[PDB]
Amino acid sequence: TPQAASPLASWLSYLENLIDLGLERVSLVAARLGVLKPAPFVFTVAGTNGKGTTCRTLESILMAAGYKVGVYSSPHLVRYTERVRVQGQELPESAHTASFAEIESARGDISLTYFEYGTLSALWLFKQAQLDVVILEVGLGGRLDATNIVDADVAVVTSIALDHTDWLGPDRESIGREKAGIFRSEKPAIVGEPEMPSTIADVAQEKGALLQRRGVEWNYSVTDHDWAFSDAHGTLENLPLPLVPQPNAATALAALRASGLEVSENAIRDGIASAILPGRFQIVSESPRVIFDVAHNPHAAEYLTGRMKALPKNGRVLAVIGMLHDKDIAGTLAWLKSVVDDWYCAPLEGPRGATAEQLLEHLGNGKSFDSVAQAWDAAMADAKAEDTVLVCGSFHTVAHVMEVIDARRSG
Ligand SMILES: Nc1ncnc2c1ncn2[C@@H]1O[C@H](COP(=O)(O)OP(=O)(O)O)[C@@H](O)[C@H]1O
Ligand SMILES: [Mg+2]
Ligand SMILES: [Mg+2]
Repeated sequence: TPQAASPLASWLSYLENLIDLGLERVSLVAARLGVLKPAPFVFTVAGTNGKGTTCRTLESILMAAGYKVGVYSSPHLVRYTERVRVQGQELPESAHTASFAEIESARGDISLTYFEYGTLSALWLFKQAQLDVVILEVGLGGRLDATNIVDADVAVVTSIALDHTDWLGPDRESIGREKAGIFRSEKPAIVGEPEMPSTIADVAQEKGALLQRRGVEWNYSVTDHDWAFSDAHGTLENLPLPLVPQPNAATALAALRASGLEVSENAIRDGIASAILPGRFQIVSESPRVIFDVAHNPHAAEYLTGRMKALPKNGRVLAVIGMLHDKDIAGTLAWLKSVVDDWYCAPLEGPRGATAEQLLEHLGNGKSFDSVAQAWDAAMADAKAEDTVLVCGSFHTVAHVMEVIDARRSG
C-alpha cells in the first residue's frame, strides 16, 4: 500500500491492480471526507460526445468572468494529472498522492474502484482549493457514475448517440434515461442534443428538474464568420466562431445563461474565443494541413466527416489510425472512409487494442505499420503541401503523435 510520500506512479499502479454496484460505497466514503458539495456552484456535464469541450468552454468563460474554477475531466491524453484543473492549470503530483492517502485511510474497510478513487480525489482536491465553481465531467452514463453522488446546480446533456451500449442500453432512449440521472428537482436541466429522446423529458418530470432544450427554450444560428444565440432572456449577436464543436459552445452558453451566475457579454466573447482542447478537431499545422481528432465512435466520426467536408477543396486526405476493440470500429470507419483517401494503419498496444491488420480488413485499402509513429512518419513523408493529414481513431493514437512531435523538438 502506497503512502502520501510514494511517487504518483506507485499510486496509479496500486489503483489499477484491484463489489455491489450502485453509489453506496463511494457515497459513504465521500460523506466521511466531507466532499459531497465541492463548491458553492456545480455544473455536471453528461452526454455521449462533447462533454470535455462543453466543460472547457464553461471554464474559459467563468475564468474570464473572475470566478475561481475547478474542472474534473476524463479521460486523459498523456498524463494522469490532466484530469484535475484549477484555474486552467494542473496540480502538483504530490497534491494527488496526498489526496490518495487521505482517501485510503478514510475508506476504512470499504472497497472502491479506480474511477471512484479518482473521483473522490478530485472532489477532495477541489474542496481544499476553496473554489466558486466546480465543473464535473461524468465518467460514464449518469445515474450510476461516481460524479452523481454530488448534486449539480445545473445539469447538462451535450448529445445522445450510441456508445457504451453494453452498459447503458442498446438505444438512444435507454441511453438518454441513464444520462439524465444527473438531473435534480428545481435545477436547470440543459439539453444541447437537438433530437431529444422522450426518456429525458420523462426523467425531468420524475425529478421536477427545469428542462431547457435546444430548439424549444433556446436556440442558435450560424454564419460563415460568426453566430447568434437566443433564450428566454434575450439574444447575443456576432459571437466568435468557436474552436470547439459549434453545438457544444451553444450548449455551454445556454447552461451559463441559465445558471444565474453574473457573467458579462465580454467575458462570454473572450471565453468562447479561446476555448479549445487538444485532440478535438485541432488544426496543428498547414502545408500540409495536419488535424488531430480523437473521434472514436460513429456519431463523432460522422461529425468529423462533416468538418472534413467543410474544408477547402484540397488535394488528398491521408489518415493515420489506431483503434481499440471496445469501440464500434466498423461503424466508425464507415463514416471516415467517405472522406479519407489514403489510410496508414498501426496497432495499439495491450489487450483491447486492434492490430493494423484488423483495421485494414475493414478498410479494403491502405498500408499497415509497426507503430503509430512509423505510420505518422510514412504519412508525412507522402503528404504534399496541398494535402491534409488526419490522426484519429482514439486518444491513444493522437497521444502517440503529440509525444513524438514533442520529443523531436529536443533533437
Ligand atoms: N456535439 C458533438 N457531436 C458529434 N460529435 C462530437 C460532438 N462533440 C464532440 N464530438 C466528437 O467527440 C470527440 C471527443 O469529444 P470530447 O469533447 O472529448 O467529448 P467527450 O468528453 O464526451 O468524449 C471529438 O474529437 C469529436 O470527434
Ligand atoms: Mg471526455
Ligand atoms: Mg464515453
